[PDB]
Amino acid sequence: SKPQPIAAANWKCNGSQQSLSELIDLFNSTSINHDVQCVVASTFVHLAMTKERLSHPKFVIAAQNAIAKSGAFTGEVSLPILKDFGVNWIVLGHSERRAYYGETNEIVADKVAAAVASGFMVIACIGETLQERESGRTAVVVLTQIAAIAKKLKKADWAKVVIAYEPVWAIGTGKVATPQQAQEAHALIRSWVSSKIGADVAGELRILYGGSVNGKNARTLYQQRDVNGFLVGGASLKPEFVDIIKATQ
Amino acid sequence: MSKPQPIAAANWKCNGSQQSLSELIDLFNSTSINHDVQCVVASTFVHLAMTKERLSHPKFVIAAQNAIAKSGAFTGEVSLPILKDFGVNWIVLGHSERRAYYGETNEIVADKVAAAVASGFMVIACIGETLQERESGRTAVVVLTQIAAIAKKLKKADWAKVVIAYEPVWAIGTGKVATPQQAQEAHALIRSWVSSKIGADVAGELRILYGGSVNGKNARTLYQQRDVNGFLVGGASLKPEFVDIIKATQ
Repeated sequence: SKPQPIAAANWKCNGSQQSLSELIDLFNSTSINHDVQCVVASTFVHLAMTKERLSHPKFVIAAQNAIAKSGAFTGEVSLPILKDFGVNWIVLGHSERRAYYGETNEIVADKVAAAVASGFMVIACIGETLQERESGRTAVVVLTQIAAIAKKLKKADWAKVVIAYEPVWAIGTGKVATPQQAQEAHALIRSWVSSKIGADVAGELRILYGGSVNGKNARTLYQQRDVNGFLVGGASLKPEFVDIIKATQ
Repeated sequence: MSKPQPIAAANWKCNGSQQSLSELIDLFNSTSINHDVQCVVASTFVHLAMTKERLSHPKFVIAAQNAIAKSGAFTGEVSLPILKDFGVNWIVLGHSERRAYYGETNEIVADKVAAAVASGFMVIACIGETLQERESGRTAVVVLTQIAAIAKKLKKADWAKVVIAYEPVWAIGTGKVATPQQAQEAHALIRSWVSSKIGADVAGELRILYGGSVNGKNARTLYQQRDVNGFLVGGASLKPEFVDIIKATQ
């Protein structure tokens, strides 16, 4: 099966003009032989330079967050502005936003619906914490997270959605996630989609692993039947990202 | 003191199109500004590049509408270090919208301000009381408390990089109207507070901007007020009328 995989770089709140230009030079000189969607999500400030310097056709740029409408919201950026600016991809509901910025399942769901409605390709993040994992609550939590989003879309909307599974429980907790655990979580997600939305949708849906990925463990990870790529953190700001992209063949 | 250099700051908020902003910047570049005035344009993060490249009027500087103190694992946000790297030296912090919708408390605002000043930025720090606080005769306590929070984190010398913006939150979208007298009154209390706690030298040089509802028709009367040193403009800043606002600071 395997739908087209995605290798998304989440630069988070980082980068210098010098540092990012160098990485982008690296990326533009990289030979990519397979069918893969590479995505670079830089901070808002760097969207301009990225759009101008990244010429590799296998790459697309995306934003790391947004609000649904323009208006009196000092400091924020809305979908319309992004769209006007030529951005067609966006990452929403990232664990960091859910944890530090008050984004609940419902707000995340509203942002996604708005994004899809506006023509964006969306990378919607989901994942359970240590506590929820240890109490055997993974299925309940993740499925609830996904149901929220689903509640707002039409079957056809799924074509623009990408699900990113973040093992929040394994991030900064001292716990290590295994490729098997990742696969288990992805399968649970896909099964749900198949049963609640449709097998056609489920068969085409890309589900990315958003845990700790590096050049060393990426291939092992992509090998699993339900892993369709990665939403990478730290490694994405390094040349090693190329290795990660290569691991999706 | 005679009045310090005034500031006319445009807070574009979450708005703008490449086309619309381009026209506006064209307008601004073609405007003659005779007096000593610092003009500031705070666009969304996305539009900083284009603003920085097209705004050539020597009287204008660009600014960000918000930031976090450090870089790191904070998806969606922008840090001071990044803005600095990008050549942005001015920033608006603690806006009422951020305080109301995005969890910014006096202390969070204070930390941001301090980090900003330490990084070499000129900061426009926003303060202001709500309807409820106003009606209960609590204006002085509230605004004074907000400023003290900021003050607790700076040293005398740091004040040279701070600009206070007074937002009459109680008059914003509440159906109430602020008058030039109420504005002057709020600004005067702030100044006296600075004079007493920080120093008179600091107080005479400190710019205190008015951030309520300002337009081309009421700007002049507001600027006339002894303690008003300029404006932090909302909706009118996305319009040609912003030019009238700048001229009123003469």
